[PDB]
Amino acid sequence: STGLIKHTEYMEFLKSVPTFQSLPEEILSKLADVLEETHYENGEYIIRQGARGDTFFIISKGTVNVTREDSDPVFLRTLGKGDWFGEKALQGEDVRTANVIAAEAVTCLVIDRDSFKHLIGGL
Ligand SMILES: O=C(O)c1ccc(CN2CCC[C@H](O[C@H](CO)c3cc(Cl)cc(Cl)c3)[C@@H]2c2ccccc2)c([N+](=O)[O-])c1
Repeated sequence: STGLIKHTEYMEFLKSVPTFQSLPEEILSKLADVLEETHYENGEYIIRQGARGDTFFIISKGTVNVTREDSDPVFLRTLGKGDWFGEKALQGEDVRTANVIAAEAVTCLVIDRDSFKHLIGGL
C-alpha cells in the first residue's frame, strides 16, 4: 500500500537521524504511523514569531532560514535535512520565538501536541 511505502520511507529517514536512531524499533514504528508530511515552497513561512503553536517539524527535504524581529527581522541560522524545530510546542501552550521560512522546496515530517501526548502517554 501507499501508506506502507510512506511508513518505510519515514522509518529509513528517522534511522538516518542520530537523535532518533537511539529510539527502539517499536517506538520508531509507532512514530512513523502518526507522522505526516507537509510541503513548503521557497519563501513560505512555516512558523511565525509570536504565533501560538502546536506542531513539531523534522526536515526531510530542503533547508529553512530561522529569523526574528528584535524590536526588520535578523538572521539566526539555517537548518537542513535531519534538523528539527518547534519542539517547545509539544510540551504545552507555546508562543513561537522565531520565524522559520523555507529557503527552497521543503518537506517536513510533522506531529502535533495532541498526537505526541497520545504517543508518549501510551509508553
Ligand atoms: O538539552 C537537552 O535537554 C536535550 C533534550 C532532548 C534532546 C532531543 N530532543 C530534542 C527536541 C526534538 C526531539 O524531542 C521531541 C520532544 O521534545 C520528540 C519528538 C518526537 Cl516526534 C518524538 C520524540 Cl520521542 C521526541 C529530541 C528527542 C527526544 C527524545 C527522543 C528522541 C528525540 C536534545 N537534543 O538532542 O537536542 C537535547
